[PDB]
Amino acid sequence: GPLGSMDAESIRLNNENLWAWLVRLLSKNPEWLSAKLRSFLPTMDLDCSYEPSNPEVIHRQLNRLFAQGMATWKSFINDLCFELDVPLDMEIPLVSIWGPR
Repeated sequence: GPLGSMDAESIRLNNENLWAWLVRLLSKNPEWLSAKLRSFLPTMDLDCSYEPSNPEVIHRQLNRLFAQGMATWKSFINDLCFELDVPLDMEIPLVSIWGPR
């Protein structure tokens, strides 16, 4: 819907549950991730995979996005929800994932 502000993130704030969900679902889509990461990270060192789809390995990839932009994260999650078909709730709850704790 039309949002006057983008502060829905602070409202829908959740992270542990969302991260676990994100980690597992994205682990089922390393293919999507790498592809999208190339758009975000211009120097996408996605070839670096010491470990497979491990939680921290996933974290590593998402870390990179936080380095691009906090706004870039908000943008990424928009596509994440869109391209992965699954309706999580809204992208912005997930965008707020790096907020409190």
